[PDB]
Amino acid sequence: GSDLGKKLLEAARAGQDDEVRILLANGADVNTADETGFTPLHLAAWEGHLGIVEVLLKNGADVNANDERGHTPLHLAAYTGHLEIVEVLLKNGAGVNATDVIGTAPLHLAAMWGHLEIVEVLLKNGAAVGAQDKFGKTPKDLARDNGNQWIYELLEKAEKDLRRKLLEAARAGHREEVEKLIKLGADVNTADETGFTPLHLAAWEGHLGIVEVLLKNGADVNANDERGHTPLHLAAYTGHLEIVEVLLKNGAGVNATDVIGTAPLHLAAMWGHLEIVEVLLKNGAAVGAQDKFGKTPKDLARDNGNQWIYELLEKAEKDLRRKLLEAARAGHREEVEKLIKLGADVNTADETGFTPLHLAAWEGHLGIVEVLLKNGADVNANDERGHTPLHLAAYTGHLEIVEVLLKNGAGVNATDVIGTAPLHLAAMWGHLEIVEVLLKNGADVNAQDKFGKTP
Repeated sequence: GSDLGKKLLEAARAGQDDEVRILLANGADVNTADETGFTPLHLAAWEGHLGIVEVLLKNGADVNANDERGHTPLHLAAYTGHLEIVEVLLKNGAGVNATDVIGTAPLHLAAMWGHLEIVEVLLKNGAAVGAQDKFGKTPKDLARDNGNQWIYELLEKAEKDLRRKLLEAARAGHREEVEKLIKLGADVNTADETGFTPLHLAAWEGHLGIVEVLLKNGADVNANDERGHTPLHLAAYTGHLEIVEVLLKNGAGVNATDVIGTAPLHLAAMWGHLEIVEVLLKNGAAVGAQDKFGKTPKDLARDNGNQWIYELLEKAEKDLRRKLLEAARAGHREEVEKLIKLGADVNTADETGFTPLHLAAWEGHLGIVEVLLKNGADVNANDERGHTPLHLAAYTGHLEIVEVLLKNGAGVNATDVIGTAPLHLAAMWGHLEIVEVLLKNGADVNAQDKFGKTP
């Protein structure tokens, strides 16, 4: 009606206190808006009229009114530097961490215009120092660009304060304080003198909730201290099973080794945490890893009188050797490589004495053979029957599988239990393409077995 708002808006700019009182007394809406979004409170704070701001707030002026660009009155007071106005807006519930379209907060503007006292007030009321506009600049960064050095140290100190409160909030178990400190801008990946991060502390003290918040906020799941331990190391040492499962679920390295060479599976086996040994094993933990002292988790379980873990690891090893043997016959090269990494013993032997290299040579899986040699398979191995992989490759008739064996040092005149040699076997089956190969390495033609026969 009669655009009393506009007349209330223009009065707010000029500073006509009495006009504001009367206009409001005649029903003039307190929260009228410009075409750009400016309200009487915006303009009152923008121009710098403390009194009008106060009266507007009495009559119900929207303290957190956003315009077309998201600027709130606290921004405009922070921008122009009206300390007194700023305190009133905060006193009436202003949004200290309100962000505009650029992500700009009041603290950004205070830092960019050298308004030291405003910065203090914004901090006192819970300003987020970690705030970062769309251009990636924090208020601390803006304090540098504009040469306001005294604001810089203040923000830098506030940063460190948050960091300290976070390390002690994590250790103590204050899941609520952590949430706040993070919301204020606390760096989740900060570390102390030894290198412990909040995640190290939360995991060590057994605070699952805190661990969940940290990882939920970008905490480095594989951070490490000076000693090389990671959060998963500490969790296995102490025995917090659920924390172990949460760390593994969020990408924790299951085979990380500390400075001594110790892995999480070592610690769990050393301190009798069976249910954690199972989960580590279930999550790709390697059984063959040895610390610099030369010990494997199976040994540590034996030394510390944890037979149930010793039996579990002796089993996991036995199962690992067997899965390797079957993978060798089936020709599943992908599975074999996967099994070597977990710690599969390539020199394992079955009842007769066959090794993965025998099975690959017999079944004719050239691909499997090559992989086995790359990880230290006894090329000259010998089972109970007296045969070597060269015997089986000549028996069956896989030419290239023989050449690969001969390259890696295969005894050409190896004698079995009755004295047969690969040249004998390559003759009966008539693998003519193979016999020429055996002779290139000087295959004894005078070879006499227990029968006295000769190829």
